[PDB]
Amino acid sequence: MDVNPTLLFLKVPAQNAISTTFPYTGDPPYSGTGYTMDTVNRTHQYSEKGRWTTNTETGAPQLNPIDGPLPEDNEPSGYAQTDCVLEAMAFLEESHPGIFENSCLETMEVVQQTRVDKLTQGRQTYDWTLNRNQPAATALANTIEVFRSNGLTANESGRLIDFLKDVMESMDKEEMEITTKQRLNKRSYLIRALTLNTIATPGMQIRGFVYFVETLARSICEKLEQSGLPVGGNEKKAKLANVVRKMMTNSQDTELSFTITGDNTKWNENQNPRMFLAMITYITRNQPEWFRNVLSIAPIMFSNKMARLGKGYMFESKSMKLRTQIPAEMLASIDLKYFNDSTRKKIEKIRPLLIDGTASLSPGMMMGMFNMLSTVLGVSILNLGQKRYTKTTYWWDGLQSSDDFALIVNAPNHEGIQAGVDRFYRTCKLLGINMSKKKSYINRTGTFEFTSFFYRYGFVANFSMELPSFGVSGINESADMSIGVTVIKNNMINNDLGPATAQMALQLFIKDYRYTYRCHRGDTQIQTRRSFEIKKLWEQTRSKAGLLVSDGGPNLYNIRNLHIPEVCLKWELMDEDYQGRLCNPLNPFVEYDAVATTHSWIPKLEDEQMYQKCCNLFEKFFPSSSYRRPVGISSMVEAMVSRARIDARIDFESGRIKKEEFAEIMKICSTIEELRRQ
Amino acid sequence: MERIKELRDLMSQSRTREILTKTTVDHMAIIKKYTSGRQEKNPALRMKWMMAMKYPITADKRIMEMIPERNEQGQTLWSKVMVSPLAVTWWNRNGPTTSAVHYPKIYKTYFEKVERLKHGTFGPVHFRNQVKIRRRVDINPGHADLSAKEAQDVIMEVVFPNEVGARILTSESQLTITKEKKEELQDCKISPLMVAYMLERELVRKTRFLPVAGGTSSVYIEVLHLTQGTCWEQMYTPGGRGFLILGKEDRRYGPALSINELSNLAKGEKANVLIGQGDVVLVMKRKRDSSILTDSQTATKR
Amino acid sequence: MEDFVRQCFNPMIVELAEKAMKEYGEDLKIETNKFAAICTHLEVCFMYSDFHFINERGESIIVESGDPNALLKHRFEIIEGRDRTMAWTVVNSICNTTGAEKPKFLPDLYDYKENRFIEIGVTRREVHIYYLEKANKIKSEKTHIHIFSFTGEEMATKADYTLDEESRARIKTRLFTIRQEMASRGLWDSFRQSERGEETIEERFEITGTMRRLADQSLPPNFSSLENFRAYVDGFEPNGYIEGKLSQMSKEVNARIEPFLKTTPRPLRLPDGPPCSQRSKFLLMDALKLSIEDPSHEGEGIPLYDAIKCMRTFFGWKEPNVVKPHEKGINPNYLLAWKQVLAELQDIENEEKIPKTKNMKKTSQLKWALGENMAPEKVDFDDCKDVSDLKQYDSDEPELRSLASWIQSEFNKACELTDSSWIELDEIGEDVAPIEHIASMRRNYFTAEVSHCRATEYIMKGVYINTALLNASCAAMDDFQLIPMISKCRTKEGRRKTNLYGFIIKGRSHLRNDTDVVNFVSMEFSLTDPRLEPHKWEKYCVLEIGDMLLRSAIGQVSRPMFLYVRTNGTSKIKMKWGMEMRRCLLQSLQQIESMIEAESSVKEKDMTKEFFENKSETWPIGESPKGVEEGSIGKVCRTLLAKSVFNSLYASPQLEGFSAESRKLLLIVQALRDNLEPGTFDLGGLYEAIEECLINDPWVLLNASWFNSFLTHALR
Amino acid sequence: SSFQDILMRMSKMQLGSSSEDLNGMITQFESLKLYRDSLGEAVMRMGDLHSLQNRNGKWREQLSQKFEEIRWLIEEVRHRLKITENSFEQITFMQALQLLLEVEQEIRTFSFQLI
Repeated sequence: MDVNPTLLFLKVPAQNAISTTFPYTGDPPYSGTGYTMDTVNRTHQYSEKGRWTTNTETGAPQLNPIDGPLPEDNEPSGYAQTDCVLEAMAFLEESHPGIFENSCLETMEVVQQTRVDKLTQGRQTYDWTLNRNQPAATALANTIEVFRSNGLTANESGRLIDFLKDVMESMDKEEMEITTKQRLNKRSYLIRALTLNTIATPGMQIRGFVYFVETLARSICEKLEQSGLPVGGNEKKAKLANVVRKMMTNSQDTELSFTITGDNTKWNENQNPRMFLAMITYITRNQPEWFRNVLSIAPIMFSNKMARLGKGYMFESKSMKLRTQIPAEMLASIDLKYFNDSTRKKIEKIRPLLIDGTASLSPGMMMGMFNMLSTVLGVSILNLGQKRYTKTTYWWDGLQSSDDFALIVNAPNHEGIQAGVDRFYRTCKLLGINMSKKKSYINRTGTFEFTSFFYRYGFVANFSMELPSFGVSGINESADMSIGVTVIKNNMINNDLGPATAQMALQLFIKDYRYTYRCHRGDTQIQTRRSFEIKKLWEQTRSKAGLLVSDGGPNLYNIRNLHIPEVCLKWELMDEDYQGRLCNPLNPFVEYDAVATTHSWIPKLEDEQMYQKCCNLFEKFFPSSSYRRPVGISSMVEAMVSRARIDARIDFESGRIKKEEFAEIMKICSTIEELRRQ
Repeated sequence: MERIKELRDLMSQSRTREILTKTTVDHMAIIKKYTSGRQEKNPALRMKWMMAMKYPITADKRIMEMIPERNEQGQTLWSKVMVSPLAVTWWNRNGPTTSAVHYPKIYKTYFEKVERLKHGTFGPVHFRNQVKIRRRVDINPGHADLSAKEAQDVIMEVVFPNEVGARILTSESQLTITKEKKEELQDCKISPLMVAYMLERELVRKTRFLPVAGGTSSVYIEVLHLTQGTCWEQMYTPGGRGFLILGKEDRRYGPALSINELSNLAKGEKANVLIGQGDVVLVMKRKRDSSILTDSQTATKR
Repeated sequence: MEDFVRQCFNPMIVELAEKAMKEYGEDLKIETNKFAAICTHLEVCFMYSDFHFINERGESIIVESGDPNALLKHRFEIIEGRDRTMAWTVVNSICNTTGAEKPKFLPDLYDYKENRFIEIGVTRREVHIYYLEKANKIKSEKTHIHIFSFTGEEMATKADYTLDEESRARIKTRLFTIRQEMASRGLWDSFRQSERGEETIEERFEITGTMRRLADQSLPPNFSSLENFRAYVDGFEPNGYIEGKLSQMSKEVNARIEPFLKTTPRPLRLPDGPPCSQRSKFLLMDALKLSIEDPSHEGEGIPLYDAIKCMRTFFGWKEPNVVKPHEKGINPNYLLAWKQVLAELQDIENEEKIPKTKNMKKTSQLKWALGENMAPEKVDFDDCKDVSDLKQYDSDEPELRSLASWIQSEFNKACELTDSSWIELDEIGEDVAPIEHIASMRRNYFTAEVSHCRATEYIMKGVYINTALLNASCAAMDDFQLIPMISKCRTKEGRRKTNLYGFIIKGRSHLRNDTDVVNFVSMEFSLTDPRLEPHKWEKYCVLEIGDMLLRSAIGQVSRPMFLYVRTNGTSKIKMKWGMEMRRCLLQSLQQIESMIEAESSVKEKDMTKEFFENKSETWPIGESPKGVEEGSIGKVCRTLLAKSVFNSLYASPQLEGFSAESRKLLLIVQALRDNLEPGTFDLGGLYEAIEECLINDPWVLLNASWFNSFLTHALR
Repeated sequence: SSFQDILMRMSKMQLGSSSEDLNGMITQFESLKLYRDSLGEAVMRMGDLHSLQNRNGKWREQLSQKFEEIRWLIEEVRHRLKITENSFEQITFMQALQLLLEVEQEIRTFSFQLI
């Protein structure tokens, strides 16, 4: 025959075999400026009927579709009505009284008591000091350095709010200089501070404000049942069943219940930052003005945001056989003869918005950033489905995330179901929410999908998580075993990893571990460089079951004991002398549980590591700093000098140090104090 | 000698001196987070490449004296220190043997897990569509008689007695747990930091939201990969001093002290000691008897 | 902070602070710092006047603990912990009794040692600044000032401390410990809060120039400034705006449900054009092997020596000929490169010091094949702007190709059982739990039906070849290295074999990035005549190199042996993708186990002996002219493994998109089969999204044909 | 194995559609399979070449005319593979063509062996 794996769905329901419709297990081995231009053009086209203004601070053209013409077709529209958004927010507050006030009270603490180092946690971030993407910590250090070079010294208190005050103060001065000695005027600095690099990253000036906004949004979402974003694992599978139970508990069953397996692909491009500003303004009513101000800055800078085009285009010449790179910065004056038909149309339609090498993108939002706030906006529409709001025989409820949504509509008859679906769709349009009527479908309640969670008559399958790596981690062979078994155990608990699949992942990990560390079992014929030592250890050992895998021992790991460190697991089966050798504190070589053994060995801005040198020097004077956060009102120099003086004094009297060395230490301490007064 | 020389070197520079002289000890957790990145160039491939070559591991200079240069078979074990993993296997095979008696006490929680699993009982496995409920379940069961802060103080007075703060040093009465932990770990050589981390695991309670369809006794939560899955439930039963701060350092009362010599100075004598991870303070022994009681009654007299 | 203060202070002080704040008219939820500061002030005042009494005669005592003896004055008067009016009345009464001077400002305590009022102060900043501020504010009166700090500092008026050193030390220690606790909790941000003399200000985050102006341009139209917008939002009620806007909204804006019936779906439209051609990194079903039964000696070894042995085992090399030219490259260069490979392998039999890795001489044919012939130079646009034929790199649409039948042949052979094992998995601990026994049963049944699989051979082939390529690229960055294509297996008699498929010649691999391309030439043995499906070999130059001699019952029959040669390229990401092909076994086992578990949730029992061990049960996994064909459980396992391996082996964005969209179409079809009355909103749009990724990829086109067969048979 | 799979595939072709000479082609394919089995039996009998002398006296004509229908069958299979557009038929016919090309050479070497 001809094998057709798709025919398996003729016997097995789609949901039970849906796992076979996911091609990859991990990031595929494949991956531009043209896409960025397409995104900008689409974003401005969906909202082209709004007002046009030129920024007085940047000179960038800006498009404002808020309160624009109402749509008259089923195309994406950014014309979100301010009054409609505010009414939805008011009704959300009404259905959950005290939600916004309580969220603001909870968030003020985070705003007041957050440290600047909170801003080092994240993926690559755009670095305005270098016009390049950098790690969060490096970008933060660079920003702090450049701010210090200028008269901006307020983040030297360990508060994110003080660093954000520095950010606000930076935009006031008329000159910003970067030493590596570049000079930036006010307009160029503003343009680089509002730049979103490239699936997009903001600079190290919008990240703190975004963080506070997202904290407030998480606080709000934690109190909403329809919010499916913040939770994840087997408690989202609870939400999927809970909504169906809510919508299916009918008395004298006559109503019809239909479920929309919704899709909202590319719905961020119709999310205007101005509506998010209105959202935050309504959420923070009757709150301190400082809190309103700090929460009302990220949308302010997103309304003025600007997309960096990226690398650019590359050209080819078949005659002279040469290549050139054309940076997007100079792609505003190039003659359009070189470009392709599609590309020259893009470059022509985006030229008006190009300024200082970046496109001006006021309308819309990019993936990420305001995920929680968009979830709040969606739950606002889901909140309007209550009969008290839909004053009709039909009502709806559902789940909301930043990527997908689910809707359940209940009505006495099919016409009522159509009326409910139409009303939900039209209310979504009034708030700039564009349902994708290309990837959405409706069926009677009993089966639906939500963020790769497939529900079928009470059974939910979680296929939203990529099967993780089950190879070595690249650390000592003692830590790799612990990490490998812990990853499997954690996937069994959180990502619905099957027992048999977990056992075979254990087998593959043990194979990879043995081939990386050449620790094949002592009774095998495999001949590595390490085979002789391992075989000698195998022969000399009476109990060939307490030997670790690192020592050519057996693998005793199974499902029941994935939570137990290997050394403890094999402790009772160990030879006493092998214990004494392996677990010898005086050996030459040295979120997981591992016992320190001989296998815990170690293998092979003018000063980037300046910050990671004073801390390491402090840890030598105060070893407890590696376990607990240091506390003290004195300086680093005073602490270390006093420690050295006391230690040298006690050490000289103990005889471990001669008098001359003690005098030398005291002299160096005096010199260090002298340097302390410069 | 080396540490102070490195400190002098750092403060010779214009930038590092600024950090050292301006950053207080409080704001180090912040500074420690200013690091670089982009180092994981597929570290598994790096480890394979490193294990492919000889002498991948780093050992102390004593390696040359404890372990012979060449194997019984003629295989080189170390070189100028850069060491082969065959040296690790050699040490595990015929290296020095010591008494591993502290390990059951330091790693008591891991051995508790081992004992619980060893004597546990398995019932049948039931296939249903059970519902798991999100609950605050404690992953690590801390000591019942110790609060979160009291547990940290015990870990601090037993592992780093020389860096205890004014809260520990100025509070009369010592917990019995600290007294027994000090004698249990009197001669322990494992490591101060590993000991501190295991003590934290043993003494401090940790809690998380897990969706669980059964017990939450901290013994049913460790075995959760084993007891519950997508569509099945596995029946399982687990086996079983006082001082007073007077002000900043005073040079009239001699040099500074560490927190071990305060044990014998005098009753009511003034001395200055380096407490915690920083500032030196002038302290005495509390001459009078001060205790905490129902001070509300005393204050109501006004 | 609010939680902290209710834990560091006794109930009476917290109650007094709350009463004082209520009297002043502030909420502790918004001014937690002021609450903490006032609580700290009260406690210090109480500690000041504690255990101190005036002796019956002209003397003072410090008797502590309960003192029922009486006859002793308290030595102090509490004025801070009282109402404004009551405090003023008490102050006036005591001043009149002692005839002192009434202070202009409210005092804190009164001392009987001297007829003076003591104002206590706790500062979260430098002590001398606070003392100077108090002196400037409090002047021209006989008033005493005592200042405490959180750092242990202290000063009073004229260095006249009016308490025993022990009590002052107690206050200092209390403040010091409070400071440490706040710093540990991260609440010591109140250090600045009390920096303005009065600790009542709240945080101030202002919006000013260049941000007040940006703010006024980032708000809905018809509003001039952000303050007017805030005023509008603050006064706002749900007057019913959504209903009015919906009334004004055009009826063309609708989500109409179009029924999805048995006859609405149509077959997906696949492209027209020239048939697709093979694009994998190695031959799959046309691959030939030269094998040696290496006598144990496990542990890899030297792949070059194994290749040399496998080559020596073969006799039959003839004069190379081109039987199917590449038509896009110089064909004589390909047989020149093959001859060079042969000669170089013959040279290793000299040079007494046998090499572990071989490097090929950089000749003209080998430089041309490996793209060494200079690539276009990195000139600057400022100079080459007048080259006329200067266009974009791609500037070309993707060509449309029709599905050919060889990609179904490949998948048919991938799902078959071979004679070797191709995988040996490590052991795990013995099972004690019933669920562990079920897991072992499923895992063993799966592994037994998948070890001797052709798709499992492809996994090992890809892993080995990509590992060798990555090692050569990293270690031999600047030379042409010969890399044998080798895999290992076990026969039914449990005997190790080393197999040689061909040779890869790597180019110059200076890979800074993970997407940098390293060129290589692959040379793979085969018994397949390229002239039967010449369209499948569009990118290959095929040579006839020898005459393999195959044993048969009638006799030993000779067949021609070919060499499929093609230039190819790869990067670090692609090599790593190849090295991780063992995850396909995990994916297929996970899929089978998900099937078992879904059927187990229903029926509330373990459906593991019903999938396996039940020979009667068969699944539809194929198609013939008779119709749908049924297969056994193990054959389903092998088919799923082959599907996963081909997904990894032909990975492309087209495959990802097609899977994403055909999943939705499949779910709609299932809903139709479940009698759940499915409906759509734009089915044509979904079909367009599905068919926009059907261009030229053999795997994606075969998957589309599979879906078309499923659509034909499911709605029937 | 190849004969078994190819004949199984051709049987599906025979019943899914009408028997457009496929029935005769299949009959021929089993005839050739049994013929090759007889050749293998004689090759095993090679232990006694004396009887193989008379068997070869028969094999002269038998081989000649069997080779005749084998070549003409290969031509027919090529013709069918050239005109068919159905993937199942294309795969079946390519497998059959390869098998016939192999078997032709097998019988050719046997013919040279017995001369």
